[PDB]
Amino acid sequence: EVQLVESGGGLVKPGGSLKLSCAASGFAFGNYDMSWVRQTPEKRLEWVAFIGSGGGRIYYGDTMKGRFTISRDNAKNTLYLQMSSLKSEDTAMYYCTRHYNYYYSMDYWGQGTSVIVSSAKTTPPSVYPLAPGSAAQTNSMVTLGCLVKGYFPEPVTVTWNSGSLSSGVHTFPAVLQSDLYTLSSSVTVPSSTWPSETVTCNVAHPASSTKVDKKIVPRDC
Amino acid sequence: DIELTQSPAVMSAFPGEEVTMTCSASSSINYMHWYQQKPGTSPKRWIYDTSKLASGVPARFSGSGSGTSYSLTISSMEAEDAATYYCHQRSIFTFGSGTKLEIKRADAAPTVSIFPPSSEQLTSGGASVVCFLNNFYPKDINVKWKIDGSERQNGVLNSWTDQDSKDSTYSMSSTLTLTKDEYERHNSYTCEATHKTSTSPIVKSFNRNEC
Ligand SMILES: C[C@]12C[C@H](O)[C@H]3[C@@H](CCC4=CC(=O)CC[C@@]43C)[C@@H]1CC[C@@H]2C(=O)CO
Repeated sequence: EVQLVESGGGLVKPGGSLKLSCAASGFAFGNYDMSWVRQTPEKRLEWVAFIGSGGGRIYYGDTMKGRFTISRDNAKNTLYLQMSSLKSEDTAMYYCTRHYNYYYSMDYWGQGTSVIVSSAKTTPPSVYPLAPGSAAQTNSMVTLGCLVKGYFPEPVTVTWNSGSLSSGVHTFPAVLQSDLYTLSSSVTVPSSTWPSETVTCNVAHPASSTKVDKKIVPRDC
Repeated sequence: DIELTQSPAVMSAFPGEEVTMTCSASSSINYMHWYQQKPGTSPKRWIYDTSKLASGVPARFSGSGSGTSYSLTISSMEAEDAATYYCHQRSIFTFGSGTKLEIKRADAAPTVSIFPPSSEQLTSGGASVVCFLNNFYPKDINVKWKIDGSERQNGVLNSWTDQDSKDSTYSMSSTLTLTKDEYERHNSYTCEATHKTSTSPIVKSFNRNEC
């Protein structure tokens, strides 16, 4: 029913500007106060901006300092946030929020749109197969991996055998290494099934429009 | 400015326990709200106006408090309650920093596995040695790397998964990243897990001059 759908997040260089949009459905958008709340990478939640139902009443959070402009087009059921002179501290997930009453709980939240402020440029990942090799295992189970290295920005999507190996998968949160992201994913299959049954990790990096499959082959020792 | 603090930052409890978490204000305010967030999704209104429950919230939850102190309470906690809970109130810029409620379960030792750098990575001049410590509990685990009999500390990055949604275990990767030239100057690589499930470490190792 009620839907809030944000858009317009992306990579922006420091000093730059960005407009975020929040398309509303399923309710009389013009009767409700709306807000933007952001969640920083440290998961801190900050009340960025508030706008009354008629667009005649507005508040900004303490560090916005005039660099943010909240607006709304009730005819097109859309909330906006203009952002300008962006700083690294403005990197966050930006959520559009609806207000319930005049104690200002936020009863509906959109999916969020991500805003990344840095000089880093979009970089496809390198993907490396992780076969045991010299570290061979001998149990009823074998664990294999893919190393996804050197991409920006987040996120990458990892699947195994196109999602057909779903159980026994651990894809670890990425970490910044040389100011680029790296993560690994592990998969555990019965040892009787590898290499007799192929195992492939599927890595997608939409921001670079890259797809790569790495077959996990036993090493040529 | 009026600011919120939350305690504890992290707690774990078995299902069936009473859970309480506290939201403190630097000066008196009223009509506190509480938002629930689980990984990968948006905050959800959970409690509002100090004590009203949002739609879909089980009666096991309750909100209470006044003045400078507020609390969220859960009777007979259930696994689905695991989430981060943030307090906020209509005059506050920064939400409380949240309480992360995690699920206690039986101790479990990690399954440990080590991977030499791939030949494809070596071709590019990098060398990552990857060690997986999978399906263990509690989250606190110590990973030690040893290279040719001497402990190594530089160049190690560790990454924990969120508590697993099915079995409440943790998993973590420990990755040792080296230049190809530094990797080629040593031979024995060891990844050791020390956890409270045993006094003896779990050890996985390889020699580079094999394979
Ligand atoms: C909380 C803020 C101050 C104040 O409390 C605001 C709130 C937005 C909603 C709102 C509307 C009103 O008509 C009464 C004040 C109030 C409920 C504001 C959002 C940003 C601002 C701050 O960040 C102040 O630190």
